[PDB]
Amino acid sequence: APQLIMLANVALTGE
Amino acid sequence: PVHVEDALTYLDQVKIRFGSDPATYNGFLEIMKEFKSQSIDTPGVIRRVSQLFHEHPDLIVGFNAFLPLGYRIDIPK
Repeated sequence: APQLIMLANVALTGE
Repeated sequence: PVHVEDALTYLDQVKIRFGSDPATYNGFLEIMKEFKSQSIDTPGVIRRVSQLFHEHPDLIVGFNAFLPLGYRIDIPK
């Protein structure tokens, strides 16, 4: 799930 | 288009809607963060969300638009 990895990434570092 | 923009707004939408409930926000991050660790399975991610946003369709729906046909989301009555 590439969308799950990108989701957590933005949550852990989305800026 | 499930991109950095879609994920960004989602987080901001979950923060405002739950401005009086930080517990819910911290819970969502735990699911995603826990997934990155490669410990929690897929079913576990959709399960938490399905329970976290039990009274929020626009939330469970917004996330549903990211999950593929394989791992869909259920709405336990």
